[PDB]
Amino acid sequence: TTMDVQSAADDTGLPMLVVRGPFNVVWQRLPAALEKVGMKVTDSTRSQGNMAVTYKPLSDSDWQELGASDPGLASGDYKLQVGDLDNRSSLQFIDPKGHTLTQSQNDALVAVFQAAFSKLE
Repeated sequence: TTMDVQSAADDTGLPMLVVRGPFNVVWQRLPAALEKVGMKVTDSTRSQGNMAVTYKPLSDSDWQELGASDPGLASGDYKLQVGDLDNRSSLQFIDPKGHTLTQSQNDALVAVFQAAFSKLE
């Protein structure tokens, strides 16, 4: 019932996260959680499950205060796709070229989002 995060892959084998919580619950939590990890939501459109984010890594000190290590993402603009899995939601980052993250980048986002959703709660 806590907002657990797990690393997974999509139906095509590409990296994604799976969050415990229904789609609108997670949608409503996302901006606040994103803020904790250095991701600014510049726009979102729920009917598309899409968010536009601009990311600037935290400082080491700030990663420490969050409780997770730098996930090895480049600074810049990303699309975040959010999907409905009933009691869970999926999250998939896409860069502007339409490329997913590497699986290891995604894996490293587990701790980051676990920390962020914990920081909220």
